[PDB]
Amino acid sequence: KNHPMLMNLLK
Amino acid sequence: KLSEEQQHIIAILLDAHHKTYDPTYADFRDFRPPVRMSPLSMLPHLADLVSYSIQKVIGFAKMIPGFRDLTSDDQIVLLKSSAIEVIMLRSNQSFTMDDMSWDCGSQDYKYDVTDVSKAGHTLELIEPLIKFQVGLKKLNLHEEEHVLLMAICIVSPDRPGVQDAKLVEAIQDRLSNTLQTYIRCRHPPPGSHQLYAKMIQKLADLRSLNEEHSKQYRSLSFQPENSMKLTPLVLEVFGN
Ligand SMILES: C[C@H](CCC(=O)O)[C@H]1CC[C@H]2[C@@H]3CC[C@@H]4CC(=O)CC[C@]4(C)[C@H]3CC[C@]12C
Repeated sequence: KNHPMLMNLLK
Repeated sequence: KLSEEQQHIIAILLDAHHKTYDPTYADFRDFRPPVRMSPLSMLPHLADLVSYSIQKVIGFAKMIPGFRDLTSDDQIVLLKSSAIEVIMLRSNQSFTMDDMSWDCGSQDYKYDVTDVSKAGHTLELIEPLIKFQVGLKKLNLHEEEHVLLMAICIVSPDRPGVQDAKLVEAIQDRLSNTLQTYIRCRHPPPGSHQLYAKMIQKLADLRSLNEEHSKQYRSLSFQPENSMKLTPLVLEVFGN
């Protein structure tokens, strides 16, 4: 559900 | 017996942990200072601590054999739900039964029931959390078993919002099958006695702790005045 930070840390 | 793949998985999980869990706790100095006097005096410090730990659990998750084959959405979903549980699990390493506390290298960074209770969460959570720590500690897991459990904990197919659960499950089964085998060949009796069932039960205990943590969070985070003491990562992961 749009987790920019979580998304960026997992990339 | 332990195949080459299984031994490979264990080597990988052990290194991932070594790279994400600092037993010297040198970074704790970067967190907002702890305040033991309580108007949520420990929230700033523990909030930063948890936030930092979320980052470290993510780093660990990324190195789980097979985690990279999941989609971004599933990866986010698994970490969002598992973070708190994995932090509770990895904390067993600093938890000592001598004085029922998390001894993170020094007085200032040694948290007990009262410190951990000075951050907006009630004994509805803390009591069960310590009990968990004690029982997990009493399983005397090999470090090998510890990292496999955290990995298994993260890649659970029944987490809320999972999409390709079949893949999540396949990935988990590989870790789960590696664990069951490791116990049978590397953990001697009697400590090995129903060790797997005991470890899985702990995963159910974590689900319970997770559930309670959520309620405690919605509560704490109801007053914008309190959501202010938290970090951006914590708000995004737990609830903003
Ligand atoms: C200091 C402990 C970790 C030690 C380690 O990583 O070795 C961490 C792991 C479990 C954490 C607790 C998880 C539940 C909540 C989360 C919060 O917002 C801070 C207050 C609570 C009550 C936490 C306090 C700090 C603890 C006890």
